[PDB]
Amino acid sequence: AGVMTGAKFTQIQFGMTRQQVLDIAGAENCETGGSFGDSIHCRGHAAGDYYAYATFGFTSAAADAKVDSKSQWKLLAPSAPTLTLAKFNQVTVGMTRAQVLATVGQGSCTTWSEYYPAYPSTAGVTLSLSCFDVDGYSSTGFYRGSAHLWFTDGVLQGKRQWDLV
Amino acid sequence: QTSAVQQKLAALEKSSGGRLGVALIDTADNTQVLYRGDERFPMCSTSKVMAAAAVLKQSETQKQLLNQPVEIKPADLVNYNPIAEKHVNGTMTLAELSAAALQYSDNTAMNKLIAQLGGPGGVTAFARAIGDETFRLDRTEPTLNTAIPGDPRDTTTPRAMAQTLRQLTLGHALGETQRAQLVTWLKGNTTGAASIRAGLPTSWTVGDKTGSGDYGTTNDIAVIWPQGRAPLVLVTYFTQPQQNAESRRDVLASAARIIAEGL
Repeated sequence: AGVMTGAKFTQIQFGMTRQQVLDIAGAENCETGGSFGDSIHCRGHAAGDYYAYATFGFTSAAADAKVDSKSQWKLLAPSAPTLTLAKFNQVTVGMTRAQVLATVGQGSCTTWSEYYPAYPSTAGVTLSLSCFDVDGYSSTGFYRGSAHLWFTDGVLQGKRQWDLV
Repeated sequence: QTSAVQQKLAALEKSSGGRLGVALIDTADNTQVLYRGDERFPMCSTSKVMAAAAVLKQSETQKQLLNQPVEIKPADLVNYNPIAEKHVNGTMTLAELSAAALQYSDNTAMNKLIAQLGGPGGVTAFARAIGDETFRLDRTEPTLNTAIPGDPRDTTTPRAMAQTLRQLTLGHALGETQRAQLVTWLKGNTTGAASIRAGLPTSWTVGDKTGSGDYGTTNDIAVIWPQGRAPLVLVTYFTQPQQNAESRRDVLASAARIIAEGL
């Protein structure tokens, strides 16, 4: 098909230029402007009420700006999801990302959004992870047991779960 | 023929293995063609039209409401929020949240509209205020999309939704400026290319809102401006018996092709 994919999302790197993003994503998949501002938004397969997608944010509107933000929905699948409600309840704010992953399972999560507000400095990096129980991830419809875990500077600031058992 | 529309809608429904609901209002002569027009269907994301309209109605009295900044916090992100996530730890206005709910089906945006209205009951109370006694929004995103057969939560009928969409986009349920705002947003929808729009003449202008949920529920509601005749309103609802059924935007496009032959 050649639409936006998780492989392409992983290939696109923080620091890349707009033209690099377009080349890797496939320009026909992508758009800018409108509600996306100077970000580049690239669509994949149909999912939910709207396509799997990536959104790439840039340090400025300049043609030479760099990727400072990556967000994706239904492009990445967890490698070995093992999240449970019991495991989720052991997570606590103030844990590092490594501590969270050791609690919920190293392969339970995907990166929902990752943003460097001072790129190339990593100070203030925000990270949203989506984590899934063994049968929770879906690339096309609703999750069947999932959690949102959000971090600043690698430290958990909050969490929410839906339908974990 | 009129008979062909009914036979072909029934054949489409049968071949799809689901339950199809259609309502087409022709405002030239106040006619309305129905298929399961009085059966309830899960609205899923099409309910965002009524939430945005209810906030528009509020802005007729609170005249600066659409410019109110609303904080977007990580805790507000749900499962799907492509515009809100761009503004997390910042603000969006209620106008931006309305547009995001309508044009991208952003679920955080929808929940901010619902919260502004005092809960799902605020959306439903607005429906009652404009004479819709059928519509009911009972839950927030994402659970309003569970689409359980026989569950009346978050349902309406094709007849009721076509009438209400007509009043909102072509009639006087809203002030003239608010009606223009709503129609502008709907004409800018980005989610509908494979649904009703894919079954209509390309020269016709369409404003629509899709919906999707469990039970392979696949919906679209549209206001349509053909060249050379009065506008139309078309509702296409589709849902299936298995909770994990795949969405079928192609069934809505087919329903649009079929019912347009009766014009």
